[PDB]
Amino acid sequence: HHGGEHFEGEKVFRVNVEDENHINIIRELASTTQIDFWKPDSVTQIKPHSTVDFRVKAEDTVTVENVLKQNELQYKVLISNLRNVVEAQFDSRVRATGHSYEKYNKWETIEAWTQQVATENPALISRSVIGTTFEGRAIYLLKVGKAGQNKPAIFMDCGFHAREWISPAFCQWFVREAVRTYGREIQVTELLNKLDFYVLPVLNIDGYIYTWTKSRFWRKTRSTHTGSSCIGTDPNRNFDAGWCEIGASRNPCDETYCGPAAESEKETKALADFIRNKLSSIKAYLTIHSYSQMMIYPYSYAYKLGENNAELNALAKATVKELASLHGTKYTYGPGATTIYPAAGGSDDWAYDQGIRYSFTFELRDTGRYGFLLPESQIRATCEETFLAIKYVASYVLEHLY
Ligand SMILES: [Zn+2]
Repeated sequence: HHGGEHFEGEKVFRVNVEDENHINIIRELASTTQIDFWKPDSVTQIKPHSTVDFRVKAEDTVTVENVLKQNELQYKVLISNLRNVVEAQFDSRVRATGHSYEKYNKWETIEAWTQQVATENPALISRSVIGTTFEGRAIYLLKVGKAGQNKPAIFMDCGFHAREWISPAFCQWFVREAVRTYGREIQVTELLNKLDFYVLPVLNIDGYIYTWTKSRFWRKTRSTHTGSSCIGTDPNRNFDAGWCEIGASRNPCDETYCGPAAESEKETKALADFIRNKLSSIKAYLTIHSYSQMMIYPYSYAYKLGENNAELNALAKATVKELASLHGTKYTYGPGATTIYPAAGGSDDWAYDQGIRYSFTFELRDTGRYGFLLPESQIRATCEETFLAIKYVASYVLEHLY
């Protein structure tokens, strides 16, 4: 069930690379066999002394593993039969149908939920449409907060990469906790009285739907071309921040295709347009991804740091400590170029270059045991600890307005 049958026999490997020859063996592998990179996003993003997580087709696992053995590369099999892990994602004990904050929800469900949560809490939540996807779906934005004059705002989005299902789940949990605890908990009451939070539960709606209907591991948008038969752009390489200069692909068929132009995707244009329009009120930009348990700040497109990088490092350090306090979960943090790898076109860098001084990417659980297939039974714990981190950051921003 749940499309797991399609992944029978597939495996996810973790390979250690220590030098360029190790990396060139994976590159050669990728060039002759169909490899779905999980972490990093692409062969061009692999560094010396790092690990690489990737999914292999059933008919190719022997080949891959024999290359790994022959070249005597250190590796492990993270997942030996992907079918079982795909099916085991759906392990909620929630007894009920329809939306749940402790299940992964289909888009029609999330869409109906955005309307229902706004109707039921009209003093704290309003919904708007900030644009339309390539396929024609309305892109909803929730504004969370008690009405006030000239309020500062925090912008938080989820669902850039279609297969990263824990990210939209987190955006929903945030709204859950806002509604559940406003007026009962003074910190949340003050945060929502003093700030607006714009929460975008799924940006890449077309891709998200696709992961439920046809291709669980799809990540890009679903835009087509009149010429190429390839589909989709990587939304987090599509922003106007050193656009496509490094760590992205110009080939429409690659998973890290930067698009035919900056802001070519209707979805990223809608986001960028909104932030341009609300620039004088937005004081922080937070973008939610998975997996690997990191908190990243600019810059990713370049080996340079912002004026306030020491501030960002201290705030990240304190935030990940707050996060760990609940369930012990360990995050790493730092500037993207050196913590992860240089890559252009990211919304976090773009936002920061627009003058939004607090800009962070969060990569949620886990660290590869399940990867994108993080079970429903971990949604609550993941979201609880993440919520502590977002509250910490928001409270900081309130003390450091500008
Ligand atoms: Zn992502």
